[PDB]
Amino acid sequence: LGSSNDNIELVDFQNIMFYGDAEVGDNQQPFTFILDTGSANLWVPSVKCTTAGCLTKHLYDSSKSRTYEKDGTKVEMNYVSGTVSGFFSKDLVTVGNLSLPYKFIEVIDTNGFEPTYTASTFDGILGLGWKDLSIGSVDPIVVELKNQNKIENALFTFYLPVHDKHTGFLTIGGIEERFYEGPLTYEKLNHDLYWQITLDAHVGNIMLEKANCIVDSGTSAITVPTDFLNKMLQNLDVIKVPFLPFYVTLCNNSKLPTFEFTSENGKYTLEPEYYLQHIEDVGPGLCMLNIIGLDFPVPTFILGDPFMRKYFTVFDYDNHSVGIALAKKNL
Ligand SMILES: COc1cc(C(=O)N[C@@H](Cc2ccccc2)[C@@H](O)CN(CCC2CCC3OCOC3C2)C(=O)CCN2C(=O)c3ccccc3C2=O)cc(OC)c1OCc1ccccc1
Repeated sequence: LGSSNDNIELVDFQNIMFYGDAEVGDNQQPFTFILDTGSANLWVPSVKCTTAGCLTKHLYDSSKSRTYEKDGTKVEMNYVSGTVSGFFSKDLVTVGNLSLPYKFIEVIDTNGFEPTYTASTFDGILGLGWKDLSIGSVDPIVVELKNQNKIENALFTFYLPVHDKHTGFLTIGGIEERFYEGPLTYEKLNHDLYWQITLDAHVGNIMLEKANCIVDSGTSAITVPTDFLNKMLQNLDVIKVPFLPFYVTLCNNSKLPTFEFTSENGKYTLEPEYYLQHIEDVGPGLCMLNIIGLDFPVPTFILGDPFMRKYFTVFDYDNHSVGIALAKKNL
């Protein structure tokens, strides 16, 4: 009686991250998660974790869960911003109202994930990538839930919150018309690794054909190939190596370009107001260009939160693709 779909409310954290709650264990031990479409593993800190970081987080106690199932296989999870190690374990996992015996990593050592960990307010990370991207070859939860016949579509959507405007939602199971407007385009993945797609980029005169776009919820910014970044930054009001770093500019700079991503079936644009972090409290119309330079073997743009904040996105395991639509401003 309600939404046939599973909705998890999302809270924004300083416009750099947003969290969601899920539970682990027969007894429903609560946890704050960072929903990362950039990784494919789920881990929670253990009560056995004795590092400083862990003293402020919520901890999983297997001895309290009847459904706990020991595994003990040692594993080391590494991201771009750090590593965490622990051993595998299996226990009930409750995401929203869908529970399932899932296999996660129990973390006991987070000293290689600082100051990120301690500086952030989450307990663990819930990967949403593909199995080829995970450790121990674990099927994605959203996929599992499908095989276990708890949902009909191996898909989830993101309606990112907007710092100071509204909260967001992760929907597991189906697409809801209330989050977007305008057509809902679908782009195919070029690899069943990350939610990566191919698009043409256009800025000033700058153009990059068949660029690889990775859509990541765990990236506070938009990444761009370095060369692409500086050609872009020529003349525009912006220094190098600030006081709270990177690129800064008067939020009112009329020279700021609008990104253009076009495909065979869609055209998506990101205006300055979407990639500009504010810091006017440091200067009347002062802003933090939210664009990082990053080079991959082949031209790759990481469409992070700045993009997912403007555009509603659907991730489809069944039809291997990422759907994009104009996210509603307030529902
Ligand atoms: C929210 O903040 C950010 C968090 C993360 C940030 O750390 N984000 C990761 C999630 C996260 C969020 C908060 C705290 C910690 C970690 C994650 O989404 C990034 N990511 C996916 C896309 C990426 C991103 C960058 C890459 O370089 C090479 O391959 C990349 C894939 C990975 O870490 C992949 C890990 N990973 C691999 O690398 C890899 C290679 C081969 C097989 C399997 C894997 C695998 O599972 C990243 C940011 O962009 C760079 C942020 O903005 C800035 C930032 C960066 C460092 C410190 C602080 C702030």
